[PDB]
Formats: sequence, structure tokens, C-alpha cells
Amino acid sequence: KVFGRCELAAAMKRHGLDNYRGYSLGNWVCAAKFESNFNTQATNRNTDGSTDYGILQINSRWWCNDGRTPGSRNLCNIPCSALLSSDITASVNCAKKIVSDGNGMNAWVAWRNRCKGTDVQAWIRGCRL
Repeated sequence: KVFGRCELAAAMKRHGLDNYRGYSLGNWVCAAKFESNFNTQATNRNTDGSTDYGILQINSRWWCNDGRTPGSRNLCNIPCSALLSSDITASVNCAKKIVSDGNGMNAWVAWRNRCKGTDVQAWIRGCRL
């Protein structure tokens, strides 16, 4: 599913991401835009052999099992395919674990480089929330 901006903001709010670990909703919407273009089916392979999955591009070395990333840890206890669903629940629940891991949203490279320190409120402007 390719979400609209406000549609995704509302879904993320319902699943408890607004101000989760102090990160306002716009941060999460911004991260999703630049990680996946709001597409739940996005995948991208990395040089280390791992793959990133879903709307928040969650990595198979640490967080989910895809059956082809040797010595990976599956910390979210989910198959990586679950992160591609039109239902974002699995992605959100795993993202909550990642953002609590010590480095906050810096775990998402696109957030660090394109969202951090910007007016992220713009990403939820106009939306009925």
C-alpha cells in the first residue's frame, strides 16, 4: 500500500508514535517519506547482504528474519515479510524497539540526514488528527 501523508500520520498516531520517546509525529512521517516514499512494500538490499523492509526500512541483520542474512538476530521476533503488510502494526511495534535501543531515531539514516533539525511539523500540516 502507498499511504497518503495525512493517512499515514493518522495511522501512526493511532498506534502510539506521536511523541514516542520524545519524537513528535512529524519526525516519523518525515522518516517514512524518505525511507520508503510511504510504500509498505519497499525493499532495498545492502552491501553487507542484509535487506531493509517496509515503510520504515527495518534491517534484517538485527530486527527481523528473512532467511538469507547469516548470523542475524531477529530482535523483533518477526519474519521480515510481516513488515510489508498494508497494516503497519508490525512495523510500528518493531520501530518502537529500535528507537528505544539507545541511538533514538539516528538508527534511520534518512531521518538523520533529511529530517533531523528541520521543521518536521510541516509533515502533518493540514491533516485532521
